Amino acid sequence: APRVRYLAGFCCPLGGLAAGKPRVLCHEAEVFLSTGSELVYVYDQEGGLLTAAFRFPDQVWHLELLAPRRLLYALCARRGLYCLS
Amino acid sequence: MSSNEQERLLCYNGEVLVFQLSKGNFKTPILHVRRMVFDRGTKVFVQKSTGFFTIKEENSHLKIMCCNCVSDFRTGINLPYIVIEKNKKNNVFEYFLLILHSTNKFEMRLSFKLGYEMKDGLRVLNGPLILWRHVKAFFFISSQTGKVVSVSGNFSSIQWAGEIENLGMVLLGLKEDYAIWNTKFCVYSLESQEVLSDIYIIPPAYSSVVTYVHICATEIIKNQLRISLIALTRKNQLISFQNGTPKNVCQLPFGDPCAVQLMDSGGGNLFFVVSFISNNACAVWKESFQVAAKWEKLSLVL
Amino acid sequence: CLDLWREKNDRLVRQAKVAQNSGLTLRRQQLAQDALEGLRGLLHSLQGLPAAVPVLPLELTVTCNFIILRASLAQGFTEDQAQDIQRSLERVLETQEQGLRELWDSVLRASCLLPELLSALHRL
Repeated sequence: APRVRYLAGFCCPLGGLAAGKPRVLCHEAEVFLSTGSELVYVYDQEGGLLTAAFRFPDQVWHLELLAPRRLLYALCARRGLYCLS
Repeated sequence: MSSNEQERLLCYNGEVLVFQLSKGNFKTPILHVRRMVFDRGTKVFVQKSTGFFTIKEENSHLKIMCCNCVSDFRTGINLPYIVIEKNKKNNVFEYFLLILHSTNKFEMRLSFKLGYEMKDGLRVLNGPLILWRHVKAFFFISSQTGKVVSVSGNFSSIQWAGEIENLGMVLLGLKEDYAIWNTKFCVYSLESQEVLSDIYIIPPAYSSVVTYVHICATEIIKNQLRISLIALTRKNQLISFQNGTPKNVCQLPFGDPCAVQLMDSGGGNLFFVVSFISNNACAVWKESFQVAAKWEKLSLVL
Repeated sequence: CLDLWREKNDRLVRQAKVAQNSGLTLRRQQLAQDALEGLRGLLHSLQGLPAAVPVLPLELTVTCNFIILRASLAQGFTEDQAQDIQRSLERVLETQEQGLRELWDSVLRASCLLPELLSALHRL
């Protein structure tokens, strides 16, 4: 019935979030997310609960994924690139 | 309401939440949750989940002080909270803070173990922080700390509070005549830190009448900053501000307003929803301050 | 702020006079009923403050212009205008209730103390 479903809610400052930097990637079912803050979330669709959260220092700016390698590339601000399994 | 055999409402992600104290008897009352969702076919609220939380220490006087949705400092996830006063009648009051997760499970965060009774100046802030008030002794206790800090600055009122970009946490307020730059109103970076601005808040003339404040936007030109803040007043006015410059005044129908919130509702159809103590509410337009709706008797607004 | 209110007042008076000189039957009423609501809003903005001795020479002026423009458009008077007058006089007294007679008596004694706003009181 509902054309929209809210399955999570995140901390944000006044006005709203700054554009550009937040990223969202749907792998097969799960969804990887960053909000231009120090966290990256995994949400297991069919479950509104998160799978895991990852604290990066120096807020994330961009994400990429490899499904065959099962790898998440993440870019920090003044630090470099991390590659998590 | 705040008592045994009384409840309180809330709202979370398009589904309403209800919290009730219900006496166990077989034993302390048990805090019961019912989250309801609008059906849209039957035009009624259907239950989709519930959740019980057990209380120990068989003493009376359980009281629901406050409830809303704030955040978790660890995860940065918006989750709803409850404050529960546990009064053993021994001039001791626990004041538990509890958080609900998406599994409809509770989590204690603050035991908070006070001696005296807490009153009017209750607020809750992003990292699960409580901010309370007696005789002009403002105090606050955070998760991540576990410690009852006192506010170093001597304030009268704390009209607004919350986090701002690059600063982390903030209280408006005052300490103790038509010039924009004077402002009479100290921002305060929490944890007894610097005032951080006394430059471009509301003028001192207005400063006597305002009884509630709600910030809409904060930009940072240099070491100073620029805030657009709505106020509302003893003389039933809704006022906008921009760099201390009063613009766009509205004259409310009813009297003695308590709070103001913002409803987006489409493309540019932005409304300020004003509540009052008279159990009524208005909705004024944005972009042209002009009253749009005048509902009445209004037990609650969401 | 006082400069902003003054400038809005002057802007609105000038719009009114522009419509008075120029303008046709529709455009006159358009600019006029714009200026009138502007002066309403400015009265409300000034009436949101408690007493304000330094404001009164602007408040009395604004209510005078409001009355004049209201009455000239309506082509007549009403009792709402006497209420406006009563409100401004209540303000002048609050700086320093019963009826217009005693109000005027006390107000004119309070002005014969020589706070200089007689150029607005005489217009009222």
